[PDB]
Amino acid sequence: VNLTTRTQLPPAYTNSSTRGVYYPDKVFRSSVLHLTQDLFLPFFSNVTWFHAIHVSGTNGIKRFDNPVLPFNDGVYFASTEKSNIIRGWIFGTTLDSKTQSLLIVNNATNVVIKVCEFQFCNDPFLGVYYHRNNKSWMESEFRVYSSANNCTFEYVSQPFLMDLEGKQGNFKNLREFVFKNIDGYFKIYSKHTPINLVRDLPPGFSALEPLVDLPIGINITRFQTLLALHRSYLTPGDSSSGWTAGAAAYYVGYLQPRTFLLKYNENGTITDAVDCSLDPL
Amino acid sequence: NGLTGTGVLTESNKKFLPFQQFGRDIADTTDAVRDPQTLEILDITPCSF
Amino acid sequence: VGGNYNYLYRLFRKSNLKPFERDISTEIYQAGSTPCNGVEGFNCYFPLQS
Ligand SMILES: *[C@@H]1O[C@H](CO)[C@@H](O[C@@H]2O[C@H](CO)[C@@H](O)[C@H](O)[C@H]2NC(C)=O)[C@H](O)[C@H]1NC(C)=O
Ligand SMILES: *[C@@H]1O[C@H](CO)[C@@H](O)[C@H](O)[C@H]1NC(C)=O
Ligand SMILES: *[C@@H]1O[C@H](CO)[C@@H](O)[C@H](O)[C@H]1NC(C)=O
Ligand SMILES: *[C@@H]1O[C@H](CO)[C@@H](O)[C@H](O)[C@H]1NC(C)=O
Ligand SMILES: *[C@@H]1O[C@H](CO)[C@@H](O)[C@H](O)[C@H]1NC(C)=O
Ligand SMILES: *[C@@H]1O[C@H](CO)[C@@H](O)[C@H](O)[C@H]1NC(C)=O
Ligand SMILES: *[C@@H]1O[C@H](CO)[C@@H](O)[C@H](O)[C@H]1NC(C)=O
Ligand SMILES: *[C@@H]1O[C@H](CO)[C@@H](O)[C@H](O)[C@H]1NC(C)=O
Repeated sequence: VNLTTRTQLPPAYTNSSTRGVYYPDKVFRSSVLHLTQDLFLPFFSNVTWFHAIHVSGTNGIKRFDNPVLPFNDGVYFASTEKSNIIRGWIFGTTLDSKTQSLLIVNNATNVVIKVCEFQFCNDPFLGVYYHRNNKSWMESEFRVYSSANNCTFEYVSQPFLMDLEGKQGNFKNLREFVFKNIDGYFKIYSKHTPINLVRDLPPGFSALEPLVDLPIGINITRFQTLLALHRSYLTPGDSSSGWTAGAAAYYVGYLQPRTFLLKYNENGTITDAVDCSLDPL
Repeated sequence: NGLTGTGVLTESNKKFLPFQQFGRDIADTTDAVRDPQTLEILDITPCSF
Repeated sequence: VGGNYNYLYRLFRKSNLKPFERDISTEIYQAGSTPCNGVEGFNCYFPLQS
């Protein structure tokens, strides 16, 4: 499926006030100002804006926005959504079964992580279905890859139950991630906060905590994003099966080597920082 | 846990995150540690004054 | 007694590896300027050896 019935609009841009600070080590500190040098997202950097809006009253302005992006020394990722549309990512170089690649995805029951040789499709989406005879939402399709061979790393988590209702209103959850790849380790940091905004990236400060370090050991240059879409009695046809897709947006930034000054609270929480190369002050 | 020294141990009030084991001060010296068996926080103070 | 050939090693690569990284690709390596497009030949070599 290559998802026809799409418009073409120019990209949109934004900046990040003070987002992207993470804990540099695993040592407890209290009432101290500490200076470090590492890969950090520079303050007030240039951030590309992607969104998925599918209003049916505009006769086709529906857009999906899952392109291919480069991976230059780590990325910063943020998401604002209310209906659980973002699902995961794929990392690799050629993504054409001649090299290995990494997959992270959630399928409404459990999360899987795989380093395997994949033959990825051009439009790797998921899908949800809505029935009318009863009020319920269920998943129906999983179209990500064609084949998988030579498959080295594996991890599947314990089951859970997930809600798939298409809520109306404003955005409720903000989710942030930092990805890095050094010495054969894939490092992830995360932080979740609740918000009540509508159409922009909030400005503020939040510190990200370590989550996991995966020993995958691969060449990584490019990455995509995985999205879910809704289908119901809206003139099917698969490639143009009236696929209205919720509402969500996400943001991408790039890391660079910098020097920072970190402030540790009484209780070892990071509450402020200074970027030494932003301006002479 | 393989860290050697000498001092006096005393119960502490600071609380660690689940991924932290011991802490340092401005001089980068160890002043707190979590007991491996009973998950409690202890402080370390020098003996000579 | 006859000889064991199950163990393999790589012989040709375009660039050196980074620490703690692994590659298991089997693409044909080209030495001359003539393009390969598969089909090992005069200047095309199978990268792995036993
Ligand atoms: C979500 O993905 C998981 C992981 O593949 C699926 O769980 C596996 O399902 C297969 C087929 O029934 C079993 O052979 C495996 O044993 C399952 N994994 C585990 C760890 O038990 C799960 O079915 C998927 N769910 C949906 C809704 O697609
Ligand atoms: C989608 O477009 C690509 C473009 O190369 C094409 O190869 C593919 O066959 C198209 N759709 C599918 C899933 O067959
Ligand atoms: C960052 O974006 C905000 C929001 O419009 C703006 O007020 C501010 O001037 C921007 N900063 C820079 C350095 O562009
Ligand atoms: C940086 O952001 C500005 C603000 O709109 C934009 O005009 C410019 O194109 C961005 N830089 C790049 C390289 O796209
Ligand atoms: C709701 O109905 C669909 C088909 O219309 C069915 O597949 C699903 O199991 C039902 N869910 C219930 C009864 O909870
Ligand atoms: C990779 O896959 C090919 C074909 O699937 C196989 O011949 C080869 O032995 C595999 N290599 C490894 C290391 O699994
Ligand atoms: C540390 O936590 C305690 C509660 O356990 C709280 O009373 C105190 O104000 C906190 N100190 C800060 C926020 O630095
Ligand atoms: C990593 O990938 C790039 C892009 O294919 C390649 O040029 C580079 O040589 C690779 N790194 C190593 C160590 O081979």
